[PDB]
Amino acid sequence: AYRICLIEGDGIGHEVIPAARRVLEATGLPLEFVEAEAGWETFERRGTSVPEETVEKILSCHATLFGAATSPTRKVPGFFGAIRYLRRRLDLYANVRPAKSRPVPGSRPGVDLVIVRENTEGLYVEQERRYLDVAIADAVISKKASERIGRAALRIAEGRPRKTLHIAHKANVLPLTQGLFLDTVKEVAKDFPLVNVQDIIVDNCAMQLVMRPERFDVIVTTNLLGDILSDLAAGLVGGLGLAPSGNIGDTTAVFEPVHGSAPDIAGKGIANPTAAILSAAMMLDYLGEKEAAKRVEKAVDLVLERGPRTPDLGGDATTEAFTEAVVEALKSL
Amino acid sequence: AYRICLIEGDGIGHEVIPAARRVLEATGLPLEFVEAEAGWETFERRGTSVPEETVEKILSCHATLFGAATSPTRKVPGFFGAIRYLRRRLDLYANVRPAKSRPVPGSRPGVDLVIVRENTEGLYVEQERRYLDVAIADAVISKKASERIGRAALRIAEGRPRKTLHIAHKANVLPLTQGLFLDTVKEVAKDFPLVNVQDIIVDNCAMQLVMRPERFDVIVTTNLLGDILSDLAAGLVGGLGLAPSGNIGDTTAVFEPVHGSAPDIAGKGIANPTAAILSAAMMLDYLGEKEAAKRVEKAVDLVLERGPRTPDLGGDATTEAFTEAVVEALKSL
Amino acid sequence: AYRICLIEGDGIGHEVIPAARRVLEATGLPLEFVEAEAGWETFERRGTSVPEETVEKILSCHATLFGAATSPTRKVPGFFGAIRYLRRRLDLYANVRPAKSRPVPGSRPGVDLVIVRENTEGLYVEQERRYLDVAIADAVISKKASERIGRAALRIAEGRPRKTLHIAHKANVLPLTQGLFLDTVKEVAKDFPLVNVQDIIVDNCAMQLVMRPERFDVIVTTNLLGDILSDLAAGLVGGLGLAPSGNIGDTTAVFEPVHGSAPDIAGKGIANPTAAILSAAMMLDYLGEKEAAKRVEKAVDLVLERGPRTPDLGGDATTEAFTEAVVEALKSL
Amino acid sequence: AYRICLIEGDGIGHEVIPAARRVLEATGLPLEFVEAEAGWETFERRGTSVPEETVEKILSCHATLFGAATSPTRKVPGFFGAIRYLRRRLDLYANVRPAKSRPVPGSRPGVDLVIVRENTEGLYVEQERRYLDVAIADAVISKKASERIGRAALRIAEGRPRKTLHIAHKANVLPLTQGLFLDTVKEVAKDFPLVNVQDIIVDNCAMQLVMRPERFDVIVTTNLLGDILSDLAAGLVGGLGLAPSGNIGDTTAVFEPVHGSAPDIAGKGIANPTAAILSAAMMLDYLGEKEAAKRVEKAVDLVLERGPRTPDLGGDATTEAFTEAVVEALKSL
Ligand SMILES: NC(=O)C1=CN([C@@H]2O[C@H](COP(=O)(O)OP(=O)(O)OC[C@H]3O[C@@H](n4cnc5c(N)ncnc54)[C@H](O)[C@@H]3O)[C@@H](O)[C@H]2O)C=CC1
Ligand SMILES: NC(=O)C1=CN([C@@H]2O[C@H](COP(=O)(O)OP(=O)(O)OC[C@H]3O[C@@H](n4cnc5c(N)ncnc54)[C@H](O)[C@@H]3O)[C@@H](O)[C@H]2O)C=CC1
Ligand SMILES: NC(=O)C1=CN([C@@H]2O[C@H](COP(=O)(O)OP(=O)(O)OC[C@H]3O[C@@H](n4cnc5c(N)ncnc54)[C@H](O)[C@@H]3O)[C@@H](O)[C@H]2O)C=CC1
Ligand SMILES: NC(=O)C1=CN([C@@H]2O[C@H](COP(=O)(O)OP(=O)(O)OC[C@H]3O[C@@H](n4cnc5c(N)ncnc54)[C@H](O)[C@@H]3O)[C@@H](O)[C@H]2O)C=CC1
Ligand SMILES: O=C(O)CC[C@H](C(=O)O)[C@@H](O)C(=O)O
Ligand SMILES: O=C(O)CC[C@H](C(=O)O)[C@@H](O)C(=O)O
Ligand SMILES: O=C(O)CC[C@H](C(=O)O)[C@@H](O)C(=O)O
Ligand SMILES: O=C(O)CC[C@H](C(=O)O)[C@@H](O)C(=O)O
Ligand SMILES: [Mg+2]
Ligand SMILES: [Mg+2]
Ligand SMILES: [Mg+2]
Ligand SMILES: [Mg+2]
Repeated sequence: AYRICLIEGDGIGHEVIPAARRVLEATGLPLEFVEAEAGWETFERRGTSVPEETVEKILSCHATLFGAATSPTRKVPGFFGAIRYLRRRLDLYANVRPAKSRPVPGSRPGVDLVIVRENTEGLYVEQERRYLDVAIADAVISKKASERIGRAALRIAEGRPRKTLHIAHKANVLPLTQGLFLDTVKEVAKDFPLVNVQDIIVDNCAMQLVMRPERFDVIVTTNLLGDILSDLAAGLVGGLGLAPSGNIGDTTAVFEPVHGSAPDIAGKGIANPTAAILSAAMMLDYLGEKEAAKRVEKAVDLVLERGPRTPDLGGDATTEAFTEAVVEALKSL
Repeated sequence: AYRICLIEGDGIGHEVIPAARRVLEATGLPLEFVEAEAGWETFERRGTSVPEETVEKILSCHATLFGAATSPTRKVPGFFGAIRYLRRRLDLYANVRPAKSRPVPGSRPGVDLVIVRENTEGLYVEQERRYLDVAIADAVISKKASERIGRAALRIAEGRPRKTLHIAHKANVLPLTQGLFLDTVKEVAKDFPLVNVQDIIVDNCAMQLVMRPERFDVIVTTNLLGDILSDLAAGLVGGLGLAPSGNIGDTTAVFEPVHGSAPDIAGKGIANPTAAILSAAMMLDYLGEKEAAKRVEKAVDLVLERGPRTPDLGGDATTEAFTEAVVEALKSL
Repeated sequence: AYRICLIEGDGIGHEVIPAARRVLEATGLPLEFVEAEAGWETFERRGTSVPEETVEKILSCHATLFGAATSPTRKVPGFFGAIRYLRRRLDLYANVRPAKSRPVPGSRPGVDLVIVRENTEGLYVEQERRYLDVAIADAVISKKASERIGRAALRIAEGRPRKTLHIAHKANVLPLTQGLFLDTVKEVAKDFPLVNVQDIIVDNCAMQLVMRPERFDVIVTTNLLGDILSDLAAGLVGGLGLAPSGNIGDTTAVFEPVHGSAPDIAGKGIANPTAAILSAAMMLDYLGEKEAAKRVEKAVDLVLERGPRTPDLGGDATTEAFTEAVVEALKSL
Repeated sequence: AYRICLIEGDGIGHEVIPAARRVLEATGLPLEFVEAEAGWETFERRGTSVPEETVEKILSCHATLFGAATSPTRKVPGFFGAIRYLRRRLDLYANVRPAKSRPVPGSRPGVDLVIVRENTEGLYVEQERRYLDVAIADAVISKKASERIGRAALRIAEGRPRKTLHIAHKANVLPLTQGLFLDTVKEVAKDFPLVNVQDIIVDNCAMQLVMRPERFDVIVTTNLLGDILSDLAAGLVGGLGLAPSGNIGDTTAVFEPVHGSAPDIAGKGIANPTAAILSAAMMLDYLGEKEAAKRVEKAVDLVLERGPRTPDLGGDATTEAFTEAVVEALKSL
């Protein structure tokens, strides 16, 4: 009996997480769902964006599936970003973000890469100050975190057909912070002689992803850089409607779509639940249910190929209609 | 005569700047070219990447055309990155990077945008420190610098028919630094009632550029963010072989390709000089020779459409063969 | 009636503030006393060391007299230093700390000086971070805060007999922070030709205060530096049982002893209320009741000279006895 | 023989170092002296305050005896403070600074204490930035540097009869940096069960040193704090004419007076050489010549007690005259 923590969050979180649940239910696997709260709406009702109860429930489960949470673009007393809080507190240091071609009109063919983003430090240390009309933020790179994110990315590349790892960085401008990251990952690469390791300055990396994403296997990079490159890559293979992720540490994992709360479409009945469902597939993989994971992915691909499709894929289908198509496709496998 | 400082830098700078010089010569304008040096090779021979003499030559000229300079990915005592030193020393606070559909196979149609990149602070303040195994860099945002770059971007938007500015930022995670930037630009936008000002989180902006770049007019953002978005954008419209830029302060400007020294192709006689040539067109415009600037851009589009083409555009033309085609087309206008 | 906010705080604040109230009551002046709460005991009772109510009460009065408050030597959730919060929030930028010989055995004669301590920034911005086993704190000096503290100290020096100002600093090891302080105070000094302005390195300053404190008139210095030198100075003239201060901003002021909550003697009935009483005298001066202030100070001197004395001055009097003697001396003037 | 490196520095270093040499010569020990230069004049001649040649000489001798060097109160391109450079580069992490009563007019009796100051980090890390009119310095405290200085002070306390260590700190205002210091020294104290370990807030500590310095045995503290407290303590026992020090690392040591170059009396041949001579005595102790140290100390005390005396001690003797008397007293012992 797998205990799964389900956390909806804000906006389209309320729409795509129940969809993912319905698909998980249709695997037949023994699953016990445990509901918990985080995000802006939780801050409004409980006074904190992440109640202690929610941490307890996550830790009491085998894995968690998170939708999304909205963040203000300014200081709000008592408010801190929910998922970012969870990432640092549970030490979910590896953010694993695959980008794969799928059979939809908006997708470049031939793409199969994974972005591995350091998920605890960098600018995301969030240590900012304002003095008169000058604001300063720490960007922090530690050897320790670089070793762990590097090792994580190397394992992933070693486990993949092409065994190629690109280190994306700005060491040329930031040789102490970005340089420590670069050199540390190259150092741990010595324990992975099967992996071919390359480095790429991050702006070039972004131009290469646009022009020839097929060249990449695994990309490892730092926190903010990974945030950016992973939305870019999603754009290459059909958009945020489809892009999954895992926030993975040593003892737990929180699986979530790369996308946010999407307030421009929350309440319209049309959000694409594919990203949340494929995040659930990654979750099944992490739990040791590789077969069920593949079946979920297969089901999604069948529907993506032959319809119905949500508006972000050029269709006119509701979230409900798309989810049901995926459930029936899965039942037939 | 207009005095134009020429600086080749490293790698393909030695190839594309002479090419650009030859195209300027064919405009028929009176130009006195003042050669100066900078970069990695300059540091090896002189002990500094930017001699004082070079600075004096730049200030003695109406404008400067700069190739590109190599930087290492590690601290090298006495070495500072050349273009970055110039940017800060000469206070070239606005980095203007147009991205525009061109008639070549690698190019999306319908793209016409300008990225206005704050060119002075953010992470490029270069105040890094290392303490045992933790490294820390300052990311600095000031009201003053944000006012100036916001005004520059608003002026450019006001001058363009679609009257739209997007502010790309990450203020949801960095509300003091990125938030100050966001708010200050919004404030100064009050003097520009004709401009439609929108804000967008930088990861989402990167996805939007990949999926629907036609929706953008002008984009303003901070230093590292604009570095990344502008190589992204170069990929949309044929690549770094074509992308021009201007580093523009209140009293001077240094025009240069977005691209670097490209050591993988340096010396092979095949680099695309279009980026340098179009940067010279931006320079001609800055100086008040708008007609000549249009004639240069037209010559370039003629050659891009009908060939010959360099290998980055799928042809087999040399840098000089391409340049000769542009000079010939220029003279026929 | 003058409204006077009374805040006891922790430890011996409970003992010396009621004593100072009694001496104020014996001046004959029209005084309405308004009680408010701050400190550690307030944090335990109310969940914050400075309730908003306390801030309002302070602002609704002509002046405030504060005892002292205990601070932990570690992070305690929800707790912040009370007096430091009030200094920053109410912008009480000048901490005026006089050191004057008194007729008691513990005291050097011929001493009459004022330490003017910047009360807002330096190390006291309290912006600390911990990354693995490395901890960093900001030490901030701004031109503006240095201008205000410089002017405050030059005005005070201008109005005293010797018209001499010493700027105590460590510009020698910290040229950007301490140097800015040093240079800025020297620059505002140009508007005060009446004052002889000298500078002195702070360690040397500490040695000179030990060996010839009689040489000093006014000393101006930064937050932490002035904290240290002011305790040193108190020790020269009878100790902390005698040393008064004012936290003075542009629109209000909080008077308080230099001393803290003295937990080693809280509840022993023997704490010297002279410091609190002299602070009340300073308060009277700020309010424009100079003759009342001189009477209070005279009554204090009479009792110090004749006895009875508290144990910190070698005597055996209770706080109560000492207080009654000052009340009696005051009424006989 | 012992190889002893001698560096004069600037100002009165040119007077007190030759004096100390003279007294060393008169001990009758095999000593080769090796001259070397550093400081501000040295910066003016050779372009650096510390030539590599000087570091090399230091590292080639058994110990170094340093004079004092001048430093400005503003940035000077190319200049770094000499002793501070040597402290960091040679990792001379413990600055041992004894304060003992001597038989002279300006001396409190019954003082015998040692200040052990962390000599490597804190505010001396030399990482300042200036952004518009705001300057910021790093104040850094590491667990490692704290363990190290802690253990040095604990060993010294264990070796003394009163077995008491005070930790002077400001962890009430800076709980992360100063707190880390406090807590770490307490941790390492568990290996020294014989030592009584107390903590004291540095301002209170300064007042206690003024009023009852006889209560202190060993005092450990951070870099800037120790600087101030050690000049304070020199005042107690006759002044900077007498106060000696050692900068002790694991593999080398630089002994030097607490005092600076003393530009107010440099050139007049009146500087008190006792501090330098007592620093040479500390150096003899360090080299294993414990008995010669005790003789040098006894010689100094005889001359301080019986005369002649320099002006700082209320006499009229020259540096040479005083020196010759010390040599004559040493020779008769
Ligand atoms: N893990 C989390 O808690 C995350 C939270 N956010 C937050 O979400 C809020 C809004 O962020 P945005 O910049 O507007 O980015 P977003 O990722 O929420 O949406 C960006 C664009 O993509 C479209 N989109 C996203 N998911 C879609 C879907 N499933 N189906 C169809 N269209 C989809 C949206 O309609 C929107 O136009 C912000 O507060 C942001 O911080 C963003 C990402 C992750
Ligand atoms: N303004 C400057 O001084 C700049 C300097 N750099 C420096 O340049 C060096 C190389 O950096 P990279 O990451 O390799 O970026 P890059 O811009 O030099 O090249 C990246 C890729 O684009 C290709 N490319 C660039 N320009 C081309 C052209 N004109 N024609 C055909 N192909 C072209 C190159 O062959 C390479 O594969 C580094 O040391 C970097 O720090 C990078 C950008 C600007
Ligand atoms: N304005 C404020 O809120 C202040 C608060 N504090 C806090 O006070 C607490 C205790 O600090 P300490 O380092 O022990 O310094 P302290 O100033 O409270 O006491 C230092 C020594 O001076 C003696 N002393 C102080 N005032 C005296 C008096 N009025 N009559 C007789 N003896 C007196 C004390 O008995 C003690 O031995 C700390 O948490 C500190 O943060 C300290 C100073 C000011
Ligand atoms: N180890 C080193 O290299 C040190 C260098 N300095 C530098 O030394 C320079 C002087 O700075 P100050 O603040 O004046 O400190 P200082 O230590 O040179 O002198 C302070 C006062 O003590 C007197 N004094 C010091 N040593 C004496 C002696 N041996 N005999 C008689 N009187 C003595 C001086 O005349 C002066 O009035 C500055 O440039 C400072 O940066 C200061 C201390 C140590
Ligand atoms: O809103 C937030 O606090 C986090 C947004 C979050 C991020 O990593 O920056 C989101 O953009 C993501 O990519 O997971
Ligand atoms: O190599 C360097 O020092 C500067 C790189 C430079 C940058 O702005 O980051 C380059 O990527 C550019 O776009 O100008
Ligand atoms: O306990 C605190 O938060 C501050 C104590 C306070 C200080 O200014 O450091 C105290 O020593 C003082 O001198 O007012
Ligand atoms: O002026 C300098 O560069 C060093 C001063 C030096 C210090 O340690 O702060 C001096 O005051 C000392 O006590 O060693
Ligand atoms: Mg993102
Ligand atoms: Mg770039
Ligand atoms: Mg104090
Ligand atoms: Mg000193």
